[PDB]
Amino acid sequence: SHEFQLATAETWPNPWPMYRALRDHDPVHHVVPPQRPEYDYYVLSRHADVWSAARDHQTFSSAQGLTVNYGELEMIGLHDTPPMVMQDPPVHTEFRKLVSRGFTPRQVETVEPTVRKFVVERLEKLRANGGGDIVTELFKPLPSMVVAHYLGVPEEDWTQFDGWTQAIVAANAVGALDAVGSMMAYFTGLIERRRTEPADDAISHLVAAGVGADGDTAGTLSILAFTFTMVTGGNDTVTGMLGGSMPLLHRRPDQRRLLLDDPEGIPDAVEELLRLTSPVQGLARTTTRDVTIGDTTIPAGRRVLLLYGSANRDERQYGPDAAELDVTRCPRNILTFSHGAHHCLGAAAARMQCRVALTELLARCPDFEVAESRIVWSGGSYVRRPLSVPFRVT
Ligand code: HEM
Ligand SMILES: Cc1cccc(-n2cnc3cc(N)ccc32)c1
Ligand SMILES: Cc1cccc(-n2cnc3cc(N)ccc32)c1
Repeated sequence: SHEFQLATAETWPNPWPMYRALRDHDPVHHVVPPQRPEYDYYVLSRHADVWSAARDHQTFSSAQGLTVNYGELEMIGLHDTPPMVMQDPPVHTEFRKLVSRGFTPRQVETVEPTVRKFVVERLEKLRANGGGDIVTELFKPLPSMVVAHYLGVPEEDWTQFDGWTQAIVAANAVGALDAVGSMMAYFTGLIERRRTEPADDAISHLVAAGVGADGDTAGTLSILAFTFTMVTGGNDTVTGMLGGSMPLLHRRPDQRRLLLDDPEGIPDAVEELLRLTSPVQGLARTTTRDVTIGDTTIPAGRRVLLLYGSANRDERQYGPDAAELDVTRCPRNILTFSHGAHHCLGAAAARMQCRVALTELLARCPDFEVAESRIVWSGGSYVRRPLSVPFRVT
């Protein structure tokens, strides 16, 4: 089908033609749900439009939620203490500044050897077995460790934390109350510990900066909400980037050759992979005012879906071969991590995981096969990530 529809597991394999029909025939597309016309919204599919809308937080607000579903915020119950991804400046600004102190090059550097060790352990197990599900065996568990590092969770608690994490990620995709409470109990304790035993992580930095201090319960709640932002945004996305890259590389032995002969091209290749997999394929904003883009006016008070996945595939920005893998492209201004105030804090961490995974895959498992038609995609309309990638190595 080329007709716009929110994605499902069944339609994640090939959304590209429908994006292309939008970009070409209706770049400011009005969706009026036949069974709910009251809940009409707009969809932006071109790079220029998505890039500007993402930046323009004044016109395009995150404060009412990030889906196309009106009433999202009250329905999930996030009004009183909304996460940072659903705050606009100026409210968003100070917290972002404080938590950013936990997202510097040092933090990505300190976890990289741990990432590499794990990737190696799992890839070697897979090789010995002649393959297995690279998602289950590696692409799922890996990002949970990195989120744990950024939250300053002691390594000894990573297994318990990964349990809560997998429950939450599953419940959140398309429901995890024990996990939510375990996590909220664990972090209440960790926060208290960081008051006297601070490290260089985001939670420590927030505590050291006084968030939650002196009976400031709102401050403490905001740290808890942040842990949820980290778990719900830092796992499934990475798994989509890693798993989604597998078919792309498999079908292009010429592109793998480029990197096998020149492993220094791997960082640029990671950017091209982030462009094409765009794990966050779309997120919404709410207009705060009428805005006209070309011949269409979007009324104030409507949701607008920013199709990052389409923007990243826009021939107007990347040329008529936008749909193809070119590891030497060095694509600029990709939308994979958004743009503006909310630009992904975990961008460097995600890039590092991709670089390490790709590097080791090519060194350890270069003769590998993936059956694309056997990949199973997660449900949910915003993030594209596989639940299973059947993987064989010779
Ligand atoms: C390839 C994987 C990832 C992708 C595609 C991704 C994408 C994004 C996007 C699109 C946003 C902004 C959402 C919006 O437009 O409203 C965002 C925000 C955020 N991401 Fe990621 N992300 C990834 C990995 C991670 C990781 C690993 C972490 C943690 C280590 C992380 C932490 C965050 C945080 C804390 C925010 C909120 C920033 C703010 O609202 O100011 N992300 N991410
Ligand atoms: C205190 C608290 C409790 C429960 C959930 C959250 N929470 C914060 N950001 C969230 C994002 C998603 N997608 C889901 C739940 C979230 C926060
Ligand atoms: C808390 C919340 C609520 C709703 C959507 C998202 N969301 C969508 N793409 C995301 C990517 C990251 N890294 C983090 C959150 C994301 C997050």
